[PDB]
Amino acid sequence: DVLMTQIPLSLPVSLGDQASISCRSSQSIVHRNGNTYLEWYLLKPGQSPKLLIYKVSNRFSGVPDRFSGSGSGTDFTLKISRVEAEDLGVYYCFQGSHVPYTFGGGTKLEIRRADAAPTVSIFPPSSEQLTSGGASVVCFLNNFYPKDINVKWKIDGSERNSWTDQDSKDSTYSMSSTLTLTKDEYERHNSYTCEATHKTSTSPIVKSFN
Amino acid sequence: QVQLQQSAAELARPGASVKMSCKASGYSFTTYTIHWVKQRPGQGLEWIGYINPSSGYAAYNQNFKDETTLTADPSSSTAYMELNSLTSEDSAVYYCAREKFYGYDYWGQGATLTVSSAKTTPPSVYPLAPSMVTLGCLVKGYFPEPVTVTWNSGSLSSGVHTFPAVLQSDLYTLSSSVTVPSSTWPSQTVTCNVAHPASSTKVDKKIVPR
Ligand SMILES: [Cl-]
Repeated sequence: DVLMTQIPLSLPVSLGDQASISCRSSQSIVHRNGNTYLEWYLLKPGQSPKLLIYKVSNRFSGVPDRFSGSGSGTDFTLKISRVEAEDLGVYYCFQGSHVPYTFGGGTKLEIRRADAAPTVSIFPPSSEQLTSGGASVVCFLNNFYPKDINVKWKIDGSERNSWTDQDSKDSTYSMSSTLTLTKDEYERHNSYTCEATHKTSTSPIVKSFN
Repeated sequence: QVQLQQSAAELARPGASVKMSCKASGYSFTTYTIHWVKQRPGQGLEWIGYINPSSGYAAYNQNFKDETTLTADPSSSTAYMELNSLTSEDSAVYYCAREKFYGYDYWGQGATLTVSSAKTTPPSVYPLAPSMVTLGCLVKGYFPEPVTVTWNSGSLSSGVHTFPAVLQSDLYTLSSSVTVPSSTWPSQTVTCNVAHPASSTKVDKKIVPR
């Protein structure tokens, strides 16, 4: 099989800068008919793959002209000039010359923006869930950068997670932390605390509820 | 209007078979080949095979040929992928895509296959209520993936953050949030709409101010 090696694994880039992704095949991908069926696809979060480039260097209809492809034989490059926030996601090269057709490992393009402190919110169990017989306290940490963040759950002072992809609008991250416990254990405590420690602020961002 | 319509979610038992469909419309079905691509969380994209509806020829990735059969019915413009001898390793999102001249230009929406003996369980949908105000709904205790969430039947799209599901005790839990201006809620009603295709269930939860 033709192995497609993609570099880099992760590509952080500031808005307006250029970006380059490389793809190297373990053997030539020149078809018998003389064509090189090397394609580039973009997988945006929650969407089906999108064709960007076909036959090494040909831009697919509707693709912005800031995308370009080049290369030959075994070495190929996807170039993005003046990166925009809508460009984030996972880029794949693909060879369609030799069966079995094979994809590269993927490159996750991430937008590098200014550091942003998360907006923290805490939510008690609703009435309906309480009737059911469980108790979930929900904490949203929305619109922060960069992705790394710490969350701590404390019940009455004593200690006790889902990450979104990067947002295509403002290049921020969001995270949800859900503390699940029994209704009986929930009824016998008072204060519930969700602490958010981020690279932005020195002091933790605490949100509690009675 | 070229469209490849799949089905969002299939659940199948270990050792059984499943036959997934890709209904093409908007073009001459026999003139393009239909390919199948597998996306398993930690394995990139994998090409499964293609079927040429004009000739009837199906080409297979030899790694899956003993568990895969591709067919096409021109009279209904539908391509099919049948997987046999299913294992948990086969759980993944599967796409169909058409191609002829410029690679994979149109793609199906993807079909999430889960291989498990567990029963289908619809989610419980709970409202999450408290300048800018964040609301949400908690989609708890469902199986299998996926669920889709909109707000106000899709009319409320800006300011939404839907979080990936977490698996605990063999059930999935997801949360979605929407941030709104205070002057509109609860004057203008806000409803979270949840769909669980595997159980064919839809739930509309109004977020009451209390
Ligand atoms: Cl094509």
